[PDB]
Amino acid sequence: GSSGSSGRLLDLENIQIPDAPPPIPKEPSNYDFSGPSSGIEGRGSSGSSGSSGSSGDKERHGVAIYNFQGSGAPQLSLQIGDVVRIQETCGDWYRGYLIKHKMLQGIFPKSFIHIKEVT
Repeated sequence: GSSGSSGRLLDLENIQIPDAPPPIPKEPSNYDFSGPSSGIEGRGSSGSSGSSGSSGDKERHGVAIYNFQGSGAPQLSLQIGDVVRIQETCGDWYRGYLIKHKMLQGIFPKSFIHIKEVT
């Protein structure tokens, strides 16, 4: 085998994060979702059935690095040090929910989500 030189040996590990987070990007174009017409959310209706078999149980593990403050869906709030279950990915925004608190679901900027790939 053949290997070159290295240069990633320190005593204070710390991700290469900037002093401050960049200006959140612009919302993605008219989403291309698909399902039952949404509107009776306030009224309330049971029925959260979907994937029956094994369509694709391969989600992405991310972590919030910057404190995001939203107002309401589809916008979702996030807190640094929080992990979310990434299901889909549109434009410059992710689609999922807070694993710790599923009670809240929506989208968020990818620039705020740290995709962990330790595997």
